Amino acid sequence: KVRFIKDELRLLQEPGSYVGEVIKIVSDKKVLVKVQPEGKYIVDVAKDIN
Amino acid sequence: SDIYFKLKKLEKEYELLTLQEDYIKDEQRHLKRELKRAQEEVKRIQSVPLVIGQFLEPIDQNTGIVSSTTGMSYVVRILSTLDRELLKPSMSVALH
Amino acid sequence: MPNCDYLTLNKVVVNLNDAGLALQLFKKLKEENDEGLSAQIAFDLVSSASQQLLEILVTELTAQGYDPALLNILSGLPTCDYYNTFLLNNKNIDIGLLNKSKSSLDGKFSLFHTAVSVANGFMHAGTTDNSFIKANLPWLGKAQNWAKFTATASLGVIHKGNLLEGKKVMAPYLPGSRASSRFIKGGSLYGLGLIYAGFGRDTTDYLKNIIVENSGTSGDEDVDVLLHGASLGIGLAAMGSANIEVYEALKEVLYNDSATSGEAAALGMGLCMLGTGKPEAIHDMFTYSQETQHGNITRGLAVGLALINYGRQELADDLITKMLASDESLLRYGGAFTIALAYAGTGNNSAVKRL
Amino acid sequence: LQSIGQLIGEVMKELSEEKYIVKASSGPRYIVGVRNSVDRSKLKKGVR
Amino acid sequence: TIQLENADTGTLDTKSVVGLVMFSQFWYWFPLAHFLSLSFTPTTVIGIRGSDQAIPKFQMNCYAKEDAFSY
Amino acid sequence: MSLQHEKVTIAPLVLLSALDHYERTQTKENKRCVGVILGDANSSTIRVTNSFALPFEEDEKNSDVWFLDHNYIENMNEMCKKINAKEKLIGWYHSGPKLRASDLKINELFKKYTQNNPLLLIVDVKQQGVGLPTDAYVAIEQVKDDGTSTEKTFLHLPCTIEAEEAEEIGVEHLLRDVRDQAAGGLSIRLTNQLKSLKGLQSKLKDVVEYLDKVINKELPINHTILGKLQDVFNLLPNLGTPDDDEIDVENHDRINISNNLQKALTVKTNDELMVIYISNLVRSIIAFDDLIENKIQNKKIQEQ
Amino acid sequence: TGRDDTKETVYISSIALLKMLKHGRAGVPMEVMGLMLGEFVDDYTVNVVDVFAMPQSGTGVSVEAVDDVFQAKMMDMLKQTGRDQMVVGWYHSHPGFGCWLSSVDVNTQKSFEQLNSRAVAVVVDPIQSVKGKVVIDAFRLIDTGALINNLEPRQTTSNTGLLNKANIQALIHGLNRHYYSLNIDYHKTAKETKMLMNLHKEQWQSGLKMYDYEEKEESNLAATKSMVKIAEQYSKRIEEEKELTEEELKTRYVGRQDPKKHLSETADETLENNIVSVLTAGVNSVAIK
Repeated sequence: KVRFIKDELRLLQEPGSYVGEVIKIVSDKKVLVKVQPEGKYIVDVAKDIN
Repeated sequence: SDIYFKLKKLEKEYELLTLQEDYIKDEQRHLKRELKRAQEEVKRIQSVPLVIGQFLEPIDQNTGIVSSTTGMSYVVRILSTLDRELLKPSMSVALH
Repeated sequence: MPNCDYLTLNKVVVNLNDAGLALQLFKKLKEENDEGLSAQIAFDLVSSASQQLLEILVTELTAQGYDPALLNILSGLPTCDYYNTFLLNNKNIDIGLLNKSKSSLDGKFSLFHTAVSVANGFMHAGTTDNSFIKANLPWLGKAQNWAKFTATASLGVIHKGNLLEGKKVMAPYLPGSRASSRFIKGGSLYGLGLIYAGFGRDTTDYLKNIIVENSGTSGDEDVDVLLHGASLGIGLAAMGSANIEVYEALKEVLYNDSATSGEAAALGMGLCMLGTGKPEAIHDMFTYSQETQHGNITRGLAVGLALINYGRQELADDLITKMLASDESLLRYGGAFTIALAYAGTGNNSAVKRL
Repeated sequence: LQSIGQLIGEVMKELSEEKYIVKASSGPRYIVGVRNSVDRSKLKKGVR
Repeated sequence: TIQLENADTGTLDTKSVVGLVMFSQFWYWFPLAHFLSLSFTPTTVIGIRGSDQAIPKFQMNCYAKEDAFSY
Repeated sequence: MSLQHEKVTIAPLVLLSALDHYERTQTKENKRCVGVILGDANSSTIRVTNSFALPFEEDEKNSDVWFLDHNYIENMNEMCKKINAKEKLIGWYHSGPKLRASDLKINELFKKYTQNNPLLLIVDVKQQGVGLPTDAYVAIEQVKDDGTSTEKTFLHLPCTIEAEEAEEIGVEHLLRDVRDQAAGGLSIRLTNQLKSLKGLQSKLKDVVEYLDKVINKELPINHTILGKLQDVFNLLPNLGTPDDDEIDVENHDRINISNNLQKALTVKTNDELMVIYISNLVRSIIAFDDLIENKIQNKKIQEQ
Repeated sequence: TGRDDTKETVYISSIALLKMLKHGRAGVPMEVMGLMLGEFVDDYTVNVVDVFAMPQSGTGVSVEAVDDVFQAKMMDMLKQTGRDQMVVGWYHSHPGFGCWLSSVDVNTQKSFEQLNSRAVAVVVDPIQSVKGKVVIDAFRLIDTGALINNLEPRQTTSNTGLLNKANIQALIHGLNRHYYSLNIDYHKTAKETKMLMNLHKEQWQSGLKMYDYEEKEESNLAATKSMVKIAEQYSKRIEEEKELTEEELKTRYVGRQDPKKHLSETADETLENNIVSVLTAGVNSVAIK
């Protein structure tokens, strides 16, 4: 029970997460992603997804 | 008797198990106080200030998608021991 | 009784830790002298006991009159030399240790350098080994900070024992024969105390000069690193020999407020005078722990308190209550280990519950 | 300078007696607390 | 190998125990981390040829087991 | 000046600063660090935001002798107006340990610099009372109880201590105890009942003693103390009245509900038992199945 | 070399934390500055005993926005009370972004480094602070020599060698560029601990007061009634329980935010209060008369 509440309070304390959608794949193993309320940001993929 | 004199040293060993048994009660008390402390922090976050969004749809059942009046759109984590049955209809929600 | 096994007689001498029973042992074998039975016990006594006991006994055997054959063995002199000889024949060098250090890690980062330097000393313990040293020569050479201390120090652990080569390994790296930096000069004294850890009355006489020369001065940075390794060196090499010269000499260094070298002084005092249960040691250590606001010096004093209280059991309950009641982080830290050392090597219910 | 500016809004909806829900003239909707300096009688739904 | 209590006579050695306490502490000073050198105790049967205090090489029987590595 | 002053809240920055100052002027053995107390006042709630040491001496031979620096106050006030706009001189602190009558005389001079009535805020540097160490006072004037001699004397203002939410977070987590400003479980609330009663016990004793020393030693009469303590007797409950009988109906109601709550928790722990008893039959079957299933595996290897 | 290029673990007192924080937050949004007074000892310890704020500026913190006439005037007081101690670094609050440093603050940093060889910068962001301790870090200049000749991580050695992040994103950016961060510690003497905590005089009054009885008829009445609605649902959960998977149990009969866990919780929490209330009531009546 202590670890569980501690885990949950931590999720809040992270800044936020957003939402986009992969528009294309580039050859440098990066992805162009359109972030839905803002603009598009092209960025190296995560270290646990490909 | 041989067993009986070997015993004497065994009985001391069982006594340290006795002391483990007294030690559990002292750990228990510490954890229980603290579970309530851990919970107090999360109440701080539940309460003011808050910023009002409108809840869209669940994308999981522990993580959702919302919109804000901030002018943006987020993915947010849903905190436990709150209703997950009243996020089905889109209704106003508050985000920290 | 006239016919008994002496293996078990030796059991009693070691456990109680008394030089009077040890002598009473060698009297029976002075009237029944065969050089084989007498030497055999002699070797077994050194191996098993502390150094502290053997020193007290030797004095007793020169007053009594004895064969010089026995006198060498219970100085603990030849016992060192056999172990080296074994380790010479049978040493084996790992390829996995050299490869990973070479290729991946760098001695340019302090924290990495130190870890590789810690390992090397343990791995190639016995006689000198130069296989690590000449291959990773630029890697050892490219250190900075107290990572350079670590490197020099490791020379001593690998070349452990050896009384006919153990002053020669440190000979160009010694103060007054080097001036490369303060780290090489002080870490060679730290190393010399590990070669001559256990036995080393002679290593004591040398390091004593280094202490009493630099007393009063640690207002130079050089002196502070040099003396740091010099005070650790003598505590290890004189560990359990009971010198009131060492204990007195290191109080100046401690009262001067030496930055890194007050921590060293505290440990070097308590090792020498360890298990004596000295009233003066316990008192002096405690007062200056409370007194110094430097955090290194308090920690060294707090641990060095523990060492005096080795084997006290019941008479260390006064100390333990004082250390734990204090609200200082360092006092409590060493306060636990007063409890470790008092009842060390046998169980105890009171000690296990308290901790 | 040390007193520092503020932002005007109005009660969207009274939720409690020490806590109010508002809409600000910056755009956004907040759920705010109320200081014990100011009156809660003079706070009513729709007031600046 | 480290030896906590030697079985030569079967009695505690003081030095052993000290070495381990100094090794385990290194938390605010990582340079101070060579202190296993009182703790390591050699493991080998080493003879004496009479009273010459020279090591004879000879053969002794061992009952079990044949190892494929010590290297 | 001020006629609005009921309570003085004190932040724990102020209490610690005063404490530090005593020990950084080297003034000890019942000598006095006196400093100015800074923050808003001319309000029912006085809040002290900050404090700083003033140069100060005392000679306990004659207390009509002391040293207070006239340059220093002006210079400090100018600086302090810059950092926060809250800060202005609203009194002076005394470092205790008690309220000396020597404290009037100082307060008399102190009125001139201040824009209000100065406060005499005692902060004790050695801890006291089941209640706070910190007790606040304001200079007022009144007629005695002998109907003769109008004496400027000191009116106790009660204290509870407060800090903004800015300061408070750092207080809560730096603390590394149980706290008398927060509480945990039932176990801590049994503690609280013993502590609260112990305070009554000690405090009653002071009242009786005071009554003794009036009729023995013959300290002058106070109808403020005697008058307040007259009220206590009429407020006093007694036994055998219909009121106590109404307490007992409520005690049955509350223990009965505590009985039903207890019964409920018997069914809850009776559940946990079951889950384990189910868990035990499933684990024991599959544990054994594995061993059997392994024998067949081994058997394939042996055969050729 | 001539240096050991090592950063101290920073001991911040009780007395200093609250002053830093109070001034940052009242003053925010607006960057503000002030010096830190302390004691230096060792090379691994630096004490932040006390602090004093220096006046506001809307041009942020610069070396051309500080008031040295004010610094002088304060040090003159500091001498007349006999509390004089040496400057041990400086503190500032950024107005709304995590602990990091901008260019302008590196210029301010650089001159404290010159004045006192070892000095720290403690940066308080009081509106991403919520535990009074988070989003507060100390920083210290890294030399340009340190990067190119790898004499940067001599501060990872002869200390704990751990760095605890409050902002992962923000610290890591300046960790190679223009600073090295090392973790912060807190301290107090026992005199301080007792003062900081306090013992309340109302702690003894609220112990010995049994609350109004109108609120108690309501308390018991409401609580016992509410546990009937969820008592019924506790049966429906366990109609089957021999089914596999914990989430599964909760999906069939709608055991989401479990009726076992909620109903128990209600039983423990009203129970705690009623035992304490009968206790307080019985204490007062027997005690007083």
